[PDB]
Amino acid sequence: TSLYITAAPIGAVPKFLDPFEATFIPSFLLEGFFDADRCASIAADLKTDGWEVVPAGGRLLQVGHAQPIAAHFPKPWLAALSNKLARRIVLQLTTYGWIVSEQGDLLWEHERQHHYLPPALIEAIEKESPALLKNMEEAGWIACAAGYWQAGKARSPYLPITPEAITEETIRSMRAGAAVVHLHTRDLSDRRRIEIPGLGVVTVGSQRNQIVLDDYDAIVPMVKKREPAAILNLSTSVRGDRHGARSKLRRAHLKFYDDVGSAPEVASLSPAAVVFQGGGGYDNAPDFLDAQFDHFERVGTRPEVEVFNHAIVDNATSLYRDRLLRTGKPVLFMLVAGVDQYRRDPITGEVEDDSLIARVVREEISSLLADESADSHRRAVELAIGQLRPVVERLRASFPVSKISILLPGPMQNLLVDVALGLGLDGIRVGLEDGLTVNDARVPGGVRKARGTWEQVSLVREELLGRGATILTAAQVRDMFGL
Ligand SMILES: CC(C)(COP(=O)(O)OP(=O)(O)OC[C@H]1O[C@@H](n2cnc3c(N)ncnc32)[C@H](O)[C@@H]1OP(=O)(O)O)[C@@H](O)C(=O)NCCC(=O)NCCS[C@](C)(O)CC(=O)O
Ligand SMILES: O=C([O-])C(=O)[O-]
Ligand SMILES: [Co+2]
Repeated sequence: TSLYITAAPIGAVPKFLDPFEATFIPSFLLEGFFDADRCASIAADLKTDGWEVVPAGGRLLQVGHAQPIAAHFPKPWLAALSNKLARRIVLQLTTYGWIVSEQGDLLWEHERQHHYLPPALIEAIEKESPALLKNMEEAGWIACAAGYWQAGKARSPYLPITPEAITEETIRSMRAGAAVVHLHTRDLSDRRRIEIPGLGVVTVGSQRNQIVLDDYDAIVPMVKKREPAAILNLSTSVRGDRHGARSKLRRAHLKFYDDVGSAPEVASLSPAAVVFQGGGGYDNAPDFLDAQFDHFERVGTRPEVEVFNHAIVDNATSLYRDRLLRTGKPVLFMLVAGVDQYRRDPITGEVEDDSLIARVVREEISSLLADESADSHRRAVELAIGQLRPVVERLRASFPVSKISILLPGPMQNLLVDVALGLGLDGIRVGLEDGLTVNDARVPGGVRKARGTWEQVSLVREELLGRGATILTAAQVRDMFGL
């Protein structure tokens, strides 16, 4: 039993959160120091960036954020709470860059901070433990009036979005055990600093998923200089930018890199429209795909078939089969399990479920994971394997020389190892692209923000080794895939 781990550090969806910026803007400073039109302008800019309106009742911990006009949260405090509340608090504070100590306490290890918790969280605390709320207030958590909150929804203070940060995370993820690194770039050109009197500076920006050629011209040679073994897997997705679905840009990063003596080893390829139930998908038309295949074959790049849906299973195993065989064996597949998908009827325009794990069953799996019992967990595993099994069998039957991996969205990654071994898969993918958390038994609630994709790689490797599995390295993977 040999598996290879894929690291996916960036992706399309999550965003970077600067743990040192303000996370609360009181309405009084905003309305107080701007004309109604520029006040409405900033407020609109903040909402776009994910800031949300909150009433009075929040608590703010501010230290050293002086704009004139305890960094501890101990385990016994979290232990006073239900597991759900403790988890909300731990996730919120680790999103803000607090860490879990070896004793299971939360700790902020810097001298300045501006960290806010919403009225709904505080009300929940007041109801479970008035003594805790008093303890927080004694530690310097102060009552707030209405204003604006940066939740950090799908955010992480460890998300790499620049060539330097991405190179570094790629290197750490490889040294932690990953053989393949799947990459995205982000467009950071719309970043503005908004200055608010009494508060300081808040930076806004979309961090939009986008193929950025200059970023790759930097990242690709930078990675290969330090870790020439790296098997780079470049995203060709235009999620977010659905107008670019036919564009040459979706293969322009897949070139021979002079500094490196090679084209990227791997690139994603989805042989059908990808229509997220959550919204924001992108087309992959037959004429576009023909051009992608011609190009991969020319520059020596192996497609990774992204199995988002049944349309793709069907297309890959019939029409595109010979093209996939031509681009090199083994043929590579990634099961995008747990992400709900539509298929659209082109004649009527109606959509129907086309997910690998049927939405109803995925919904059932998600509720089982929230019972958080071993019994429920077994059930969840059963259900996932049951949905995915025929897909895996179909792929195996059509491509006897193939490697299949699996990913799962954050709150489902507890299933990864069991499902992958249960299905006989060849590899597992983890990373901030898919999930932002790790389990940590030391802390109440047992869940916190991952310190990076490297950490998730390290945990999955560890769990795999204790199942007796063997982990392949990048050199082994490269040799055994002929890439
Ligand atoms: C967006 C992202 C990556 C966020 O991940 P996250 O870990 O935050 O999970 P999420 O479900 O969004 O969390 C929502 C709320 O639940 C809480 N929470 C998270 N984990 C929890 C846990 N273990 N226990 C209890 N609670 C947990 C969070 O705190 C959060 O709280 P709120 O409800 O108050 O906000 C994730 O959501 C996502 O979208 N994953 C899917 C990624 C994906 O689509 N990957 C496919 C890529 S395909 C490919 C290969 O890249 C193709 C190509 O590139 O061309
Ligand atoms: O990576 C993804 O989920 C995408 O952009 O298709
Ligand atoms: Co991706």
